[PDB]
Amino acid sequence: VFHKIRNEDLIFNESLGQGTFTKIFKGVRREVGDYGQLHETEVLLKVLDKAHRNYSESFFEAASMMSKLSHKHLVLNYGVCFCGDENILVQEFVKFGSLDTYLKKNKNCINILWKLEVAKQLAWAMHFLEENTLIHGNVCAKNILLIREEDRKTGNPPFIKLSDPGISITVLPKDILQERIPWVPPECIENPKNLNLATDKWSFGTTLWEICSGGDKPLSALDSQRKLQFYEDRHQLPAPKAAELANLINNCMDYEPDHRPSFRAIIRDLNSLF
Ligand SMILES: Cc1ccsc1CN(C)Cc1nc(N)nc(Nc2ccccc2)n1
Repeated sequence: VFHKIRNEDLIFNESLGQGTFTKIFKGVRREVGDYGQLHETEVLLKVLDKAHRNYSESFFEAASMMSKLSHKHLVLNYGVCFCGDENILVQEFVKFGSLDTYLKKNKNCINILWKLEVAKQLAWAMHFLEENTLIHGNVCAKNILLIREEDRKTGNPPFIKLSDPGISITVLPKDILQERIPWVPPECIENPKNLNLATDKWSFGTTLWEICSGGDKPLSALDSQRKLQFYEDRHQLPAPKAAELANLINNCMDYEPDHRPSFRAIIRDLNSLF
């Protein structure tokens, strides 16, 4: 169970945008830290309306279950504020933010070896989740959080974490799932009860496309109905700008869920692109 954080100890300072039935802020948590030291810690706050009770329960159960698994590539959630009519996730503030925005701000002036390192780190996160049989369900480049930029002098790569899962596609409205094509795989559009570990392999492919397309969104020109039809017609994504990951994307975006390769196999493939 998440640590409870008092509303009194949270300051809200900036409105940052919106997720799926969430409102996002930057703020400050006043906390007693290690050694009893008082810290004012920058935090990312995700606010759910308690009136959307089913969405809130799904969101916080998903965040809590994944935060039980401490991992270098999984975002740190500090706890939850049951803040009256709203429930608030208090998450670490990642310095460089979402990867899709980062790639746009840097005009896709990143090389293929940087892309490979990010892809490997995500695959290692996904392998850990697979070993724990924990479905994420919302893998995408906006949910790749850049902790550190590369440092050419030390040779250190960029370093990422995967964000929390959000509301489950098993409870979201069908129209939201359709807007999330081609991250949500064809079997889950057909029936959201088809959610499975295989879901994340498909979404990982779509996320590799994003990484290799400088933060562009695939199928952005298609409305919900044309995206539903895109799956009816069994189409695949176009090859990305950086074509080096084209094969891996196609192998992951397999319309047969049982044919999508394991994360361990994906890691081996990424390693061999060298
Ligand atoms: C921020 C946001 C907007 C819509 S969704 C969402 C949350 N998340 C997907 C992105 C995120 N998560 C975490 N934990 N930290 C950050 N840092 C950050 C934020 C803004 C600028 C620079 C850095 N960004």
